[PDB]
Amino acid sequence: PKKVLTGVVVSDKMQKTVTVLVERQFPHPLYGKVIKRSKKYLAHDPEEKYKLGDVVEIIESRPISKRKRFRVLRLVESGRMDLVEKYLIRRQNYESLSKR
Amino acid sequence: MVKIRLARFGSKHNPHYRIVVTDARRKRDGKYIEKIGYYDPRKTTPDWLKVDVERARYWLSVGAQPTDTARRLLRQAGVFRQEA
Amino acid sequence: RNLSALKRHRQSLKRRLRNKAKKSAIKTLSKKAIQLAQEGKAEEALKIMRKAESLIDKAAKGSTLHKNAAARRKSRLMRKVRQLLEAAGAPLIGGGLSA
Amino acid sequence: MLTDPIADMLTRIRNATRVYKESTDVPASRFKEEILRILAREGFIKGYERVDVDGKPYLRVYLKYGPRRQGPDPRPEQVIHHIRRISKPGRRVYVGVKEIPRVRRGLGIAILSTSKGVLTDREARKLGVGGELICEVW
Amino acid sequence: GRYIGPVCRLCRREGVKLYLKGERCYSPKCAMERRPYPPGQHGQKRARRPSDYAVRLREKQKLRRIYGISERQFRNLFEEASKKKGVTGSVFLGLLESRLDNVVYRLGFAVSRRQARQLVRHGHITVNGRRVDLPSYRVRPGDEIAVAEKSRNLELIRQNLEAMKGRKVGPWLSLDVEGMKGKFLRLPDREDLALPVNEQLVIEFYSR
Amino acid sequence: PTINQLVRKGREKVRKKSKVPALKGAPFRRGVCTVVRTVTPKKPNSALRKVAKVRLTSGYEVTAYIPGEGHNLQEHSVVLIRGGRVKDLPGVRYHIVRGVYDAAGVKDRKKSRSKYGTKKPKEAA
RNA sequence: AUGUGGACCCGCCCCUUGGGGUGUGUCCAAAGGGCUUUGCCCGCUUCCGGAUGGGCCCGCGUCCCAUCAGCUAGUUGGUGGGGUAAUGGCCCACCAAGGCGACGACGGGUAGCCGGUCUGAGAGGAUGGCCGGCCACAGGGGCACUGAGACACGGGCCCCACUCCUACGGGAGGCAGCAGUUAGGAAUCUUCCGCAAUGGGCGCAAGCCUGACGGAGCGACGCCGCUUGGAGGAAGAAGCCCUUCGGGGUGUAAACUCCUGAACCCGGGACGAAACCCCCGACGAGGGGACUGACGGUACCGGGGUAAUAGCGCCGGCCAACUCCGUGCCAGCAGCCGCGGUAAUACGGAGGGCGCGAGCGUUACCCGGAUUCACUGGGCGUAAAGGGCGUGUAGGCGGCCUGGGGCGUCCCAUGUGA
Ligand SMILES: [Mg+2]
Ligand SMILES: [Mg+2]
Ligand SMILES: [Mg+2]
Ligand SMILES: [Mg+2]
Ligand SMILES: [Mg+2]
Ligand SMILES: [Mg+2]
Ligand SMILES: [Mg+2]
Ligand SMILES: [Mg+2]
Ligand SMILES: [Mg+2]
Ligand SMILES: [Mg+2]
Ligand SMILES: [Mg+2]
Ligand SMILES: [Mg+2]
Ligand SMILES: [Mg+2]
Ligand SMILES: [Mg+2]
Ligand SMILES: [Mg+2]
Ligand SMILES: [Mg+2]
Ligand SMILES: [Mg+2]
Ligand SMILES: [Mg+2]
Ligand SMILES: [Mg+2]
Ligand SMILES: [Mg+2]
Ligand SMILES: [Mg+2]
Ligand SMILES: [Mg+2]
Ligand SMILES: [Mg+2]
Ligand SMILES: [Mg+2]
Ligand SMILES: [Mg+2]
Ligand SMILES: [Mg+2]
Ligand SMILES: [Mg+2]
Ligand SMILES: [Mg+2]
Ligand SMILES: [Mg+2]
Ligand SMILES: [Mg+2]
Ligand SMILES: [Mg+2]
Ligand SMILES: [Mg+2]
Ligand SMILES: [Mg+2]
Ligand SMILES: [Mg+2]
Ligand SMILES: [Mg+2]
Ligand SMILES: [Mg+2]
Ligand SMILES: [Mg+2]
Ligand SMILES: [Mg+2]
Ligand SMILES: [Mg+2]
Ligand SMILES: [Mg+2]
Ligand SMILES: [Mg+2]
Ligand SMILES: [Mg+2]
Ligand SMILES: [Mg+2]
Ligand SMILES: [Mg+2]
Ligand SMILES: [Mg+2]
Ligand SMILES: [Mg+2]
Ligand SMILES: [Mg+2]
Ligand SMILES: [Mg+2]
Ligand SMILES: [Mg+2]
Ligand SMILES: [Mg+2]
Ligand SMILES: [Mg+2]
Ligand SMILES: [Mg+2]
Ligand SMILES: [Mg+2]
Ligand SMILES: [Mg+2]
Ligand SMILES: [Mg+2]
Ligand SMILES: [Mg+2]
Ligand SMILES: [Mg+2]
Ligand SMILES: [Mg+2]
Ligand SMILES: [Mg+2]
Ligand SMILES: [Mg+2]
Ligand SMILES: [Mg+2]
Ligand SMILES: [Mg+2]
Ligand SMILES: [Mg+2]
Ligand SMILES: [Mg+2]
Ligand SMILES: [Mg+2]
Ligand SMILES: [Mg+2]
Ligand SMILES: [Mg+2]
Ligand SMILES: [Mg+2]
Ligand SMILES: [Mg+2]
Ligand SMILES: [Mg+2]
Ligand SMILES: [Mg+2]
Ligand SMILES: [Mg+2]
Ligand SMILES: [Mg+2]
Ligand SMILES: [Mg+2]
Ligand SMILES: [Mg+2]
Ligand SMILES: [Mg+2]
Ligand SMILES: [Mg+2]
Ligand SMILES: [Mg+2]
Ligand SMILES: [Mg+2]
Ligand SMILES: [Mg+2]
Ligand SMILES: [Mg+2]
Ligand SMILES: [Zn+2]
Repeated sequence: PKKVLTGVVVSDKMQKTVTVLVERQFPHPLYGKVIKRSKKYLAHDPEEKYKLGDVVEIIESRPISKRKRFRVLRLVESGRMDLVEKYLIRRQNYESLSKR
Repeated sequence: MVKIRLARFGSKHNPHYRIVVTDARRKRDGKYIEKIGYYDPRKTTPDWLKVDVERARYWLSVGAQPTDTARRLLRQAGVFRQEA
Repeated sequence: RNLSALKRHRQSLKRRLRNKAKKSAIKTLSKKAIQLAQEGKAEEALKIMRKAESLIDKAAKGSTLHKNAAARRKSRLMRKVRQLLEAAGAPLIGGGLSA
Repeated sequence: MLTDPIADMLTRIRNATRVYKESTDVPASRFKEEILRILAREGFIKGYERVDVDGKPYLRVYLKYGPRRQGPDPRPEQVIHHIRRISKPGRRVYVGVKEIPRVRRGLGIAILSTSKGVLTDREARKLGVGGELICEVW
Repeated sequence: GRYIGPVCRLCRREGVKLYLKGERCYSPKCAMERRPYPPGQHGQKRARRPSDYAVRLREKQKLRRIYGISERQFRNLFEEASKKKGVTGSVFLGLLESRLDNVVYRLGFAVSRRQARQLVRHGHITVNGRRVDLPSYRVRPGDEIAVAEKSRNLELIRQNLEAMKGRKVGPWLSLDVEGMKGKFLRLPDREDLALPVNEQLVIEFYSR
Repeated sequence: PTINQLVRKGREKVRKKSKVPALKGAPFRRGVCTVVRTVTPKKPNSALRKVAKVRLTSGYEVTAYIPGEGHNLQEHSVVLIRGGRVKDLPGVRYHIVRGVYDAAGVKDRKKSRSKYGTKKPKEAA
């Protein structure tokens, strides 16, 4: 079966393309604590509908482009700029790690 | 073509083939798709030959091709004796 | 001092030119139809595309071009020549096209 | 605040026992409950009674022990020789029905939250489940 | 190859007769009778308390020195035993006893296992009609060990075969004295021979 | 620590430093003698131990110990290095194998001839 | 030229990311050779299937240094093109200004990955050598051609490095194939036999090729099996060790007496081989009949038949095995603790003893012991270890009740797990 994933949009700043942020929970191989992770995907929106916050689903697809192999499936829960902010501050805080 | 042939096993001076299907360009002890019975050419045991005779014809149906010394051990298993 | 199946390469030399020669003709002819289909002359155009079409497949039987390549050629070709003749042109013949 | 209430319960008992008291009061939950219960069903405790204290609900838990021994230190054996949290918020412990304890060779008892609830090693095996191992007791 | 030379030093040293010669180790004088004290210049001197290791050591060798085999062949059997079922230890004796050359000693075809071996090695012994010249053969139930034809006679068999008329051969054993043949019947339980050894310690030793 | 920390770092894996780096995972290493002399060991005792300074393959020049009683080593003498310090003499971390190359075995040694590169003598006649 | 049939543009049809169906228009096929010849066989061309082998893509997993913290111009997306068996920024235009990173980008160091393998109670740790699966390279690089298939070890062009031949008139080569040589190294073999068998290529088939393979050769390198004997044999010689000079030890050991008998000599002698082919039947099903063994006169079988190599380590404690002598902080031992200073069970030899045995030691390395990186399974008052003290970002963690969702988690079934 084609992979099915669920995540938040953080970028609409590409033409007819977007960036979906996927989480996953699971235990640590040795320490068993249940932990999270993240992967960004470049999702295809051939009709730039989806936008910032659109908690959506995407699906493994034939190579639309380099880096870009997921089409959007469907909206699930639009308007979630709260989750988006997490990704934002986290990337912001990166500046205060500049080895100076 | 794909084939059915003698894949050597056992030891030095102690042959013990494994009757098998694979690509004619695989190694003669290389990876195979499915084993169909054994063959000690030294008759050191009652069970010195065995086939899953159904599968044997199945691969033969689709287009397998045994050897000049693999049919002999399948002719000797009524694969060819085709009733009336 | 060596294998005399070096012919296999010398064989390639002929097969090289032979199938190369046909291949130049394919495009130089394919050239024509395109230019013409752009200058309204939809008559002489579809005389070439019809010739184009035959030139390809005729080599496709052999060992030159094969597979969906002829298709990929012919497609994008009449996918284009016709999409040029939209400039009035008038389908002077369906003599290539199932219009 | 209490990061873990379940641990706090167990720990409250363990503290109470080591001074040999009648009862041990502890904040209430429908999940702390069906966790205790077993401790009466397996007779580790006398039992409890849902009561209220200062307008707030608690669970007076009544402690079993053993015989007034003799010799110096006549203090009786405990019923509860040992009890400790396993799955924790710092590290949650889940197990398949196979991967399941043999606490003190049958003499001990694990306690787990499962798709059918607060089973034991013995039960969960027989119902064929396994789940979040809460604690071990003997 | 095997141990060769001074044997009677070993009925002693271990400090316990282990009947390793022919009739001598059975006759009034088995290297111990006269001198039941350890070999060498330091013989008639008072021993110091052994180490636990020392205790375990002596017990192992004893057993091996009894069956008289390489440390090579010996330990394989222990691990084999150590790997197997349940008791996975005491069973050991069963594996030791299944040795062809061992059996032949019990079957009284010879008197020393050393004498037994030279027979098997010279192939004067047969199994189920088969010329078997390998002293390591793990025999099993119902297998039959008999003198071959070229050797049914031989001065060395007759008297060695004869003198067996007296004693009840092992429960796991049987012998057509006239027919020159025997049957391995079963696996000798620990009961079936209280060897002068405490096999518990050999185990303890080998788990170094 | 705590478990969170364990994910953040893990536990560090010790590592193990060699004590025979002049060899490079080799059982031995051939060399050439530069100096051959005697030295005084750690106060603990006292004597005049025979050690050679050896220039080997890998440009290296290390002090190697000469064991037993007497030898046949002037300066330019091919040698073979073993491995194993002396403890008495600081700095020396390597032995010389006897009876190999220009260094020969111990004359009239009857016991531990496995070392000391001494061949078995004739006992009868 | 024929057109079953296929491809391409537009249409509707269903289906749905270029799948299927059809409408019209236009393009596409070829091959003959041999006969128990007038009939069959080996081939030819189109299409759909099947099966096998793949190409591309995706999720998750995969080393050390943060004393590498910022990286990026085809960079990221778009549009349209070029290209391929086909997706794609794979390449090219143009447009947009994006894409990545403390969940460790970028940089540096090491490494072919796995099934496995070694150790370990386990959890782990270590490792990838032979065998098997995949990737990668073929002197160093680049490139394409032919082709179903390669950018091709023993095919081709070019550049470089290197070596060789030559009347020098100029040209030639690519062992990481099999052996073998050199050099390097502590160290790794025969320039052997045969296609008899298995497998592979060609052919209708005989048959041909096969340093794949089947064997042989060299090396205690490893594992395993076996021998240098067995029974007897003294109150127990000689010699050699101690000795309180009475004796004790080596020691049933030898001798010696019987018995067997590794080797070697003679004879015989394989399995591994049954098919391809041949007869009848239709060369199919079938019975049937026939050739071939490199290893090799080898193993094994029979008879005859000879008592026939033993070494190495250790014997202060850990650690099993003790005494004379020599030596006198010397010569020397040593894995740690330490032995040697004129009485050394610790050096050296000797006798004796312990331990393995065609082996015994040593060195180097991996795991164990080490619960000494501690998930299982540890600590931080004085032993090494609480940040000098706040505030707080991300992050981790979260009280009491009832619902929905069932993400984690739990069960069953099934496929996969070679
Ligand atoms: Mg292949
Ligand atoms: Mg046949
Ligand atoms: Mg091509
Ligand atoms: Mg057992
Ligand atoms: Mg000193
Ligand atoms: Mg001093
Ligand atoms: Mg020494
Ligand atoms: Mg035509
Ligand atoms: Mg269609
Ligand atoms: Mg043709
Ligand atoms: Mg002709
Ligand atoms: Mg392929
Ligand atoms: Mg561009
Ligand atoms: Mg484009
Ligand atoms: Mg495109
Ligand atoms: Mg291609
Ligand atoms: Mg990430
Ligand atoms: Mg890091
Ligand atoms: Mg690098
Ligand atoms: Mg490498
Ligand atoms: Mg692994
Ligand atoms: Mg294991
Ligand atoms: Mg194991
Ligand atoms: Mg593991
Ligand atoms: Mg690994
Ligand atoms: Mg290696
Ligand atoms: Mg290799
Ligand atoms: Mg491999
Ligand atoms: Mg080279
Ligand atoms: Mg090639
Ligand atoms: Mg090439
Ligand atoms: Mg390649
Ligand atoms: Mg070559
Ligand atoms: Mg070579
Ligand atoms: Mg050299
Ligand atoms: Mg070589
Ligand atoms: Mg070889
Ligand atoms: Mg062949
Ligand atoms: Mg063949
Ligand atoms: Mg053929
Ligand atoms: Mg012919
Ligand atoms: Mg040839
Ligand atoms: Mg050849
Ligand atoms: Mg070979
Ligand atoms: Mg050998
Ligand atoms: Mg050696
Ligand atoms: Mg005596
Ligand atoms: Mg004497
Ligand atoms: Mg004797
Ligand atoms: Mg005789
Ligand atoms: Mg013969
Ligand atoms: Mg043939
Ligand atoms: Mg037949
Ligand atoms: Mg026949
Ligand atoms: Mg002969
Ligand atoms: Mg004979
Ligand atoms: Mg003799
Ligand atoms: Mg004799
Ligand atoms: Mg030792
Ligand atoms: Mg030891
Ligand atoms: Mg001792
Ligand atoms: Mg004296
Ligand atoms: Mg003196
Ligand atoms: Mg002295
Ligand atoms: Mg003194
Ligand atoms: Mg010592
Ligand atoms: Mg000494
Ligand atoms: Mg001695
Ligand atoms: Mg000695
Ligand atoms: Mg811990
Ligand atoms: Mg500690
Ligand atoms: Mg603390
Ligand atoms: Mg201090
Ligand atoms: Mg401190
Ligand atoms: Mg403080
Ligand atoms: Mg602070
Ligand atoms: Mg500060
Ligand atoms: Mg917070
Ligand atoms: Mg929370
Ligand atoms: Mg909560
Ligand atoms: Mg499964
Ligand atoms: Zn005796």
